[PDB]
Amino acid sequence: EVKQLEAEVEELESEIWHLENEVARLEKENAECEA
Amino acid sequence: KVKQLKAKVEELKSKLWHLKNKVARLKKKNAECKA
Repeated sequence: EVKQLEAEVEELESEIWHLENEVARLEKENAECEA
Repeated sequence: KVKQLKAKVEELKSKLWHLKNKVARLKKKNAECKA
């Protein structure tokens, strides 16, 4: 049970990290185009 | 314990969902800015 939940937490954190990277990049692109 | 992990999973799920909506919002803003 803990082995399963512990794994889901790792899966969720990795998806988050990639989205956070994508957000930062998109905010940059938006900054330029807006300027 | 198993309860704490459960709490982290729910917090991560909520954060992930927020990020997906943010990324989708930034993609549309950028597409429109690029007119």
